[PDB]
Amino acid sequence: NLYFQSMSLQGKVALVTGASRGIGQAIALELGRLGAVVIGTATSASGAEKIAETLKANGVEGAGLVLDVSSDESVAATLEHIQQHLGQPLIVVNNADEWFDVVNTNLNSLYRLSKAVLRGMTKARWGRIINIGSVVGAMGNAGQTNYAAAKAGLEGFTRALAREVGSRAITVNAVAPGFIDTDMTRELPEAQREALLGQIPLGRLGQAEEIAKVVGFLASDGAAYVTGATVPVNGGMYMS
Amino acid sequence: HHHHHSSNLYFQSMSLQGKVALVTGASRGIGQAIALELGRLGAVVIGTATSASGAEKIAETLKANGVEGAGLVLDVSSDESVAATLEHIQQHLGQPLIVVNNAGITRDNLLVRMKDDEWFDVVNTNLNSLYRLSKAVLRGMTKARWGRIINIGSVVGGNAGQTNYAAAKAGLEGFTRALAREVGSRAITVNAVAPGFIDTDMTREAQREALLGQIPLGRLGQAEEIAKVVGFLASDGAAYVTGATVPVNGGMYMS
Amino acid sequence: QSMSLQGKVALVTGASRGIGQAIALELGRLGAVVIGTATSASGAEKIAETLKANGVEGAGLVLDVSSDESVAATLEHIQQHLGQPLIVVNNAEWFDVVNTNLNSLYRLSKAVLRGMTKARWGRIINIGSVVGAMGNAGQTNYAAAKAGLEGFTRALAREVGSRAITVNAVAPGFIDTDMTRELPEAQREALLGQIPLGRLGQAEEIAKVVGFLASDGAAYVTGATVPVNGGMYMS
Amino acid sequence: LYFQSMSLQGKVALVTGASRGIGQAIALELGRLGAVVIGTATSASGAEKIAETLKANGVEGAGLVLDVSSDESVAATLEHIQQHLGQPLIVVNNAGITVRMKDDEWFDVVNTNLNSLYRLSKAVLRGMTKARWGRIINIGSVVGAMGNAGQTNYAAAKAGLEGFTRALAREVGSRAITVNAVAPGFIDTDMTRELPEAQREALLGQIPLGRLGQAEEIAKVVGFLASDGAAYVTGATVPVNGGMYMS
Ligand SMILES: COc1ccccc1NC(=O)N1CCCc2ccccc21
Ligand SMILES: COc1ccccc1NC(=O)N1CCCc2ccccc21
Repeated sequence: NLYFQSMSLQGKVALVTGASRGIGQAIALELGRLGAVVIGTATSASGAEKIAETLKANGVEGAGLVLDVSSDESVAATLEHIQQHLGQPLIVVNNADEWFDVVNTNLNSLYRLSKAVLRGMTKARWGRIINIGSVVGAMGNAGQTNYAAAKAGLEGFTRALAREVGSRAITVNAVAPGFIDTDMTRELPEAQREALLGQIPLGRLGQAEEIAKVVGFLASDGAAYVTGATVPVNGGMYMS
Repeated sequence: HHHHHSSNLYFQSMSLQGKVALVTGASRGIGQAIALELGRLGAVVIGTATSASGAEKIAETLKANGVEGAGLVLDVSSDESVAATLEHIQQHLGQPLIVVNNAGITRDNLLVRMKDDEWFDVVNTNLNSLYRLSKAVLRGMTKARWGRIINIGSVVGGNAGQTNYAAAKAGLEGFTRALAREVGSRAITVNAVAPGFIDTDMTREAQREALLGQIPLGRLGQAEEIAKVVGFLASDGAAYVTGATVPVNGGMYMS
Repeated sequence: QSMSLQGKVALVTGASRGIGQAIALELGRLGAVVIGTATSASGAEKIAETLKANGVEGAGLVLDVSSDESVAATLEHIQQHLGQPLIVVNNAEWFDVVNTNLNSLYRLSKAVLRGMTKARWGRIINIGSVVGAMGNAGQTNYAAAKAGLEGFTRALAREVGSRAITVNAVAPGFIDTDMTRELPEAQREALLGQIPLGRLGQAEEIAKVVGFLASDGAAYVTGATVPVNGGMYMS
Repeated sequence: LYFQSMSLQGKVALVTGASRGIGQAIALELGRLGAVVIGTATSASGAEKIAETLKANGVEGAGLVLDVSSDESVAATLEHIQQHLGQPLIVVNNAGITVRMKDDEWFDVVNTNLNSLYRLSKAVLRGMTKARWGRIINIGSVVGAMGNAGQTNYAAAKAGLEGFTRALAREVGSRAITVNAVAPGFIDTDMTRELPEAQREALLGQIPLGRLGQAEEIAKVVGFLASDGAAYVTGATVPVNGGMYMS
């Protein structure tokens, strides 16, 4: 029995918002790889369709749905639709001067969705909520301001919610990417990329998959005592 | 008085692929659990203790659980003990590329040498031991261009307990982050795990029920729940995580 | 007198009692013209009375920081009759509470920034909430509010720095006020046990920090949250 | 007798590392506020310069030779101050041991520094304990280089200092001794002055205030921390960095 525990997710339903591209897509595939039934979502019908195509292409059971996390109606309706056709999602991954509005809107959406999925986790007496922070999204001071503020909001939010729902054996954690190989870093020249790399002790951009593996671990039974945590996944580049 | 006690299925969990792992403080509790989890994942595990009987218990446990490796005597406060043990491991087993520092300078170690007992002396001596051992294992990780160093914080024990616990945690976070920066370019990750209140032979002493009230999950953590995190940090999937301190405390945060 | 605020106009919200009152008096003591605010006309009148009683020039006003109209109107009133306030002190379901609070900081801060921008000088100082609430809910709400305030203050500081406007915060621990003075003896005794100084802080001890942050000597301090808690750190 | 907000009349203050820059500024600010100031250096010429400056600015006190790495130097200097001046109840630790800098240097520097804080702090606590009043104030090191090594070393030093200051504050609180820290960012020094026009202008871009801090701006904070008005502040690290936060 030493070599035999689940670190797998057979029998679980997972909702991953923002799953059509990059980090979200990678998360969807990693959870599927681990045996979950995955519902990935996008804000558009073509994005939802791409998700279903990808899942099937990689042999993952589940679906692609349209979801707008800013809308109570969209949230309520989508969950009803998942409950009827697939079951309650017990693993939920929120991937979906301006800094204030962005961060405030983001955190209101986490709260809206998190609240909505908690009834079913409460009823199962088990759950995993995992919040994905935003990747370093611009090179100057505005980028650092926005990135740091978003991270701080996410850390405080995640910690509070973890406290609120702990007695129900629901964990609530966050993953805080640094510079990841996605479309903002892809659009810098070789010289600027290598200069950014000089701030990163590992000397390379992170892969989407490297975010997904952490999320996969946080979703497992082995991470059951981890809650209210924000795991930084940034190759050693710390910016706050 | 022997100080070196060594010890057809293919398990899907064996991702640590014959890698050699050194886990200090492995005779008991969290350390023992870490040794077993790394073995479960297919590493060759060298667990250490400060005594020959502890080293023997480690070898006995490893064999009992089907893990290849050994139990050794190691004093992390001593340059000689460190140098010698590593040379011994290199000759007989290979270079350890996964290193887990769980062995902490006790209060009672300093006290026998007649240096002071205060938070300062404890934390300073502890962090000097992490540095000593970490430096020693870095030559072989540098040469392999791969490595994992993972530092285990101390479990929660009045105000003196809170002072010492909080100072130790802050030292560990700053230390781990700095060392991660220093060795990053070599694809060596350096991380920490910060336990909260964990079920060990020390805990079970009304106070229990009060303590649990500070823990959102309403229960003590299991040694195994620490070990799983350490195991993940050691994996290829945690390759972009470095300089991090993962708290494993059921939601109880004490600064 | 490097601590002089002679010639400056200061707006201190929530000034009719406790920490807010103490802040209003400390800034006046340092020579500012102080406009203190409350949510009611009788509160505004108490503020004017107190100021006069302590020899401080300024006024008491009614202000609801949850309302764009109240904010706009009050600033217009102050600008006409007193001048632009260049020192602003914000003293006035965890989710809804913290979110609403931080929306109010933003609303007011934005509003006063036009005049600080035009003067190319400013001080914004945000006061966190005091410890003295029951159980886990009290700790949850307190910790979330503190983290929001730290992140908010740091971001805003970054946004407005180039204009020589500093933005800082003060994070009180267990302070002697009308809200804590009659907490049950068991919670009070527990709180004291967690405090290395072994005493509750005074309102004045918060006010002195705010006063220093408002001075020219604190000009290179920005985006900081100064904890004022006798050594009790709660996260 | 007298009673004022920022007055340090009647207090004796020990400021280590006082012969130049931030330390010198701190010594003068405390003197300005009425303290008797003992400033220290590691050399006789540095001690001389301190006495000369104090007298030039009308501050009572002295300049002493002190090696904070040495128990004997620490013991002896405190004896000397106790005999001739009185017990120092305000103590400001600015004295840190400063192809010259890589990212591996952090350990030895920070370890040596924090051992010296502890040594000195312990030594001055007997007199503060007996007076049932005290101020210990630790000064962090200024951002000391432009690359990753500079950030590594600076961040490590800041973290050590935060943890240290907070723990010591907890240990000595019941005695009405406060223990705080000041964490400078980029301050106007010979390290910022050496660097070319392009590097200077780039550096300032990381600082929201768009300028280097002055030594005096650090000294004003220290002065406030030393006052009776800061009596409920303890275990705090006040960052003084114009909005540039690196950890
Ligand atoms: C928070 O650090 C401490 C608090 C109380 C006692 C000792 C320490 N720190 C300490 O001994 N080291 C070891 C020396 C370099 C260092 C660098 C970053 C963090 C910790 C440390
Ligand atoms: C940690 O902060 C929170 C905890 C619980 C709910 C909301 C928040 N944060 C929050 O409302 N804002 C306001 C929105 C911009 C923001 C930026 C940095 C830190 C906090 C916040």
